[PDB]
Amino acid sequence: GMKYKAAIFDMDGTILDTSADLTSALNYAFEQTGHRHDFTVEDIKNFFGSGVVVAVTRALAYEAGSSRESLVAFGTKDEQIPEAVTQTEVNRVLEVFKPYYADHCQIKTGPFPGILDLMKNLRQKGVKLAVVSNKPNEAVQVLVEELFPGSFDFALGEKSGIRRKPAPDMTSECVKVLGVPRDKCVYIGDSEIDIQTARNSEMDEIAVNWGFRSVPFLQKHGATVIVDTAEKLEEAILGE
Ligand SMILES: [Cl-]
Ligand code: NA
Repeated sequence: GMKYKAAIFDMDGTILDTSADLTSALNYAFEQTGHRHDFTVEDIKNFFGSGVVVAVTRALAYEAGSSRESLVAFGTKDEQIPEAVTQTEVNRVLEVFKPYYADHCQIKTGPFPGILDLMKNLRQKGVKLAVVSNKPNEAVQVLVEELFPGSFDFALGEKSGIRRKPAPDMTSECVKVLGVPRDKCVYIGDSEIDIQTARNSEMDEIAVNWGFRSVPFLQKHGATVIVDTAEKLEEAILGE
């Protein structure tokens, strides 16, 4: 048999090392709109995961003095968004950030060590491969085409009018195309949103430690299999 006939990957922090380009683009957008613009890569790892609206909302709150802890619940029913932060301002920053990022998403960005080999090896073992990401779709499509041509059976990022992860909708779009039962799918990602997306899609999940959340964070948030190399991730997907 096969443990999993389909492996569905998040992009940021999982298959692509994106934090530098995200940082540069966020700081550009902030500067262009009159805000502080000295965010670090570590800041960006706390902002992204839940889509660009939540990411900019988090970044604006952080500029306003919010703790890193407080940012986690942004995008959830328990969010405590400071009165300093408005969606109107979020949208004004995004107007610069989205196109800038799209045009600058492949400067420092590449695959993590081992990932190209992983994809080759999994396809050789007959596993279907997909990307489902909260990165805007336009940037997802460019990156897959340039860095992973012919690798994926399906690739989708966030689009207006379709719910972001951890709603099941985007992964259900993937499941439909791949034609694999959910019990033969595994979702692979670096955050709590990936943990939730898997559960909401009635499939198993593997967490990676080379992305935007720490191991103690992932454990706190319900990760059960956590791997720290691409080889170990291959073994997890194959059940070896
Ligand atoms: Cl995101
Ligand atoms: Na991610």
